[PDB]
Amino acid sequence: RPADRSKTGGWASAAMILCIEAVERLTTLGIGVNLVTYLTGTMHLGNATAANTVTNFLGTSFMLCLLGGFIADTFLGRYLTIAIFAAIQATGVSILTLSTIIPSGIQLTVLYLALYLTALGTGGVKASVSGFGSDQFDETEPKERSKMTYFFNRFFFCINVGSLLAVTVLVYVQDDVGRKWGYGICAFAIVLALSVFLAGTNRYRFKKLIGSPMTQVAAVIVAAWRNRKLETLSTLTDVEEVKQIVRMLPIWATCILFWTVHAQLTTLSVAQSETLDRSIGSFEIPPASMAVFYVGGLLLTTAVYDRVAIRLCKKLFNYPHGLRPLQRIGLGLFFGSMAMAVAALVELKRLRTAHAHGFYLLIPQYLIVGIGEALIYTGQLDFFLRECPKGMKGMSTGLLLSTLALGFFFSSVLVTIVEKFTGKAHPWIADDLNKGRLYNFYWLVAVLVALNFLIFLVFSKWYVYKEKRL
Amino acid sequence: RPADRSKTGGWASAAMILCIEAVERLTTLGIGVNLVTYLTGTMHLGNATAANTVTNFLGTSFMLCLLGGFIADTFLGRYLTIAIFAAIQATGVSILTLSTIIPSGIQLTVLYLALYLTALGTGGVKASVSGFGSDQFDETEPKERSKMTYFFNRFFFCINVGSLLAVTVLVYVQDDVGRKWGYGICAFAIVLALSVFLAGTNRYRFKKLIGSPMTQVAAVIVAAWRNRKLETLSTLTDVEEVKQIVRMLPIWATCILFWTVHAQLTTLSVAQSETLDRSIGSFEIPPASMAVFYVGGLLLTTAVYDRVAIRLCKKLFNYPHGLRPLQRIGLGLFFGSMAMAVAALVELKRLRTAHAHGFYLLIPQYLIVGIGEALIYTGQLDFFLRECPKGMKGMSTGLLLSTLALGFFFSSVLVTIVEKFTGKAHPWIADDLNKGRLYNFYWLVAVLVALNFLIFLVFSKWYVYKEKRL
Repeated sequence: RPADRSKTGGWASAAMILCIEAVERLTTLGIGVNLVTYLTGTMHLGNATAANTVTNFLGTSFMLCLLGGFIADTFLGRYLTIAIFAAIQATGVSILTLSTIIPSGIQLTVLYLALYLTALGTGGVKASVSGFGSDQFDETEPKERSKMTYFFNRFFFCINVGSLLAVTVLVYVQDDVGRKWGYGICAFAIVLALSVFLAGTNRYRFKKLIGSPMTQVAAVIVAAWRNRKLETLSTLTDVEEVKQIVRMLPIWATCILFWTVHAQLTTLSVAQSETLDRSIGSFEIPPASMAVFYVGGLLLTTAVYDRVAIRLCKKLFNYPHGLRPLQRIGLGLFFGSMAMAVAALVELKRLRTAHAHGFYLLIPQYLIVGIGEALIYTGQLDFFLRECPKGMKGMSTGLLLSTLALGFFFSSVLVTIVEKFTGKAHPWIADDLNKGRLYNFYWLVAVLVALNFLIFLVFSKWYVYKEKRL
Repeated sequence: RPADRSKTGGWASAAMILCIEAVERLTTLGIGVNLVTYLTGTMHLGNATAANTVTNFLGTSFMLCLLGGFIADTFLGRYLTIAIFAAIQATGVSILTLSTIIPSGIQLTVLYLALYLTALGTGGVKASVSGFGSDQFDETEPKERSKMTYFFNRFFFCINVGSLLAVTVLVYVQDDVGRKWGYGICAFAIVLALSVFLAGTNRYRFKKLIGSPMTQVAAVIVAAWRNRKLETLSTLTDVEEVKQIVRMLPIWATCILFWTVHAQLTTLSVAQSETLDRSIGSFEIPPASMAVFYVGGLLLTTAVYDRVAIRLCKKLFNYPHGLRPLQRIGLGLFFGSMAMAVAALVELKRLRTAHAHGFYLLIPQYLIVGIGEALIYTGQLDFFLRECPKGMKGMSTGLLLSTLALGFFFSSVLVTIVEKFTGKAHPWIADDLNKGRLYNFYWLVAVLVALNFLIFLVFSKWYVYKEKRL
């Protein structure tokens, strides 16, 4: 409990903590990627009822992540938010596993809890583990930087294996073996990982910290309304700083429609998987398992771009990376409607065949999302790091999490928006995907994403003119 | 973090904390009381070899309890021990459940691990949860003592029902319904109880706690080997205070042999239970459910004594209670050998019936213990509260935990001797109780505990003259 010591505060901070972030990552795909598959046939819900029920949970997980970090900085440490919210998810996810053995009226009540209770733990844990595990940073770094910067890339490209496995074997363990084991190992994993984290409380050193903007932004919002009747250095610096965060808004709000096209891939693009040519020789591929094409698309787009950057930067002269501030976001938003347009065409080519009376077909759409996604996220991330004052740098990861969350809610609004305006004679998102006319749902989304990208393209122009004067 | 506040640190400290104590106990009985039952049939082991292992596990739960209490007091918080060691048994008691469902050589290493791992988590949590949950103490107790001493008496006779039920219904679910639910639910209880304990990390004030005697006892033991060549107030009082604790030893050691009769009751009498008249009409009674008669024995005796205390104290003039300082311990030891002899004479009355070719026969041996236990325990307890200074007061419970730990450990040693000193043509404890001549094993305990009683009486005659001479 006193102060720093080279022979105490160590690599356990690295090793024994991030295991929770790694388990939380195994969990969010392994569950979040599937779930609709479980709600469709195991719990028995309509195709337009499970996807809406899934987006809400995934979105909520990010909506929480915003508060998770804010709790961890502004109140009762970062070591507690890991301790409490790892435990909360173990309680949550262990109930989810008991929701696959005990026995809808008072079982959906039981499932909905464990689902949105896993998202509470998941949310608060993810927002603090990574930030706490990195507590391996000295003054000028006496040879720490070497092991630290390396360990994290020896962990980051390590959980990239465990992300592919989550979509591959964990799905297969749910779809073929049983949801008892599938969610069971996600639950045992977390108790085992939380127990070891708590045991290392010794080899870790906890540091004292405050969390803005939010606190500083709220104080300015108070000054606005309390001085409504009237219509020193803080006004000459701290208020002009807050106005700069309002400049991201159009770029921020336009990015929300990319996270809707990523949400269909998790839900609606799995109802198309299950209903088309499954078998490959003797054994088979699970429906959810098509996300390997999306996961691969990310991992390939990062690897290929990491080499194909200096080549782009040398041909067309730029400062650090291959023009990844604002052009990166746009490329991902162009690919965003492209996947939705490709999916619409892919639906017409085989549902029109079903009226006359499979695995290959969905691979492209899943990859077009994976390619555009690896750009937009690193475009979004490397935006307010380079385009926000250093007082609020890294304190605008919420500007990433608030893009996501709202993208899931924008999908769930859209799904319900076509549930009433097309129902019930011949709806798009039909209970029997073949009976209805689903492709028209992509004609609404692809179209929204295309026209959204057009306004984004006009926002960037009005930004390199209105924010290049500050 | 900062300082106490009446508007926060209250009943939440009493409720959310102590829920792990109820869970900790519930578990220890349901798991511990059975286990032999599992090992015998489920895991396929000899009756002399299963008992031996389980006494060491139990004995450990209490041996770890000695260490745990000290760990918490001498290093990094009590809260932290409750948090860490609740998570150790959460993991430890779930691998026991995965030991029931996944599948001897490898399956035993996994079991022993998971058992001895639970004993680790159980010892540390048991020793602290009570000590922390009771942090509702101010200077003159402004109406705290009223609600606090009411909550601790309300919570006491709540876990007495649970201890009843742990033997009654949790055993049914282990035997009849399959362990999986029995050992599984024991785990769900803790994961939940650990998250909820961490939910109230708000309404908790962590006091500036100090740990002893041990820290002082060790310094005196350290001073002996370095003052070998020599053959201000620390010698004039701390060493004088340390030598007074060695006076407990004769009696302290004598009690160990009661806890051996309580252990045989847990082990061998559960193998006798399963080989005798089960059928009680339509439904059947579980073998390990005989322990209800010992629980009743503890319960009924505590209820009966508290009412008939002033009556015995009036007829024979005494100060606070009806003569329970040392004389109480003699009563429990007399009852101690009374149960083994009754259990010996019971075997002759029906294992002789087996060779010539049942449920009520095992009811007295459990009652005689339970009665004798309620006297020897409070006797042992109210021993060093009055016969030790207020500096080491309550730091004499370690003498109680080392009576149990060594008492259950003594069974394994006892059996080990009698297994390797009688076999293998006609041994005492055998896989087939009808075959083996076990009746005399009970006479051996009955004799070693009868001797012990005579050894105790001699020691008590001196303890009222060699310690009263002060």
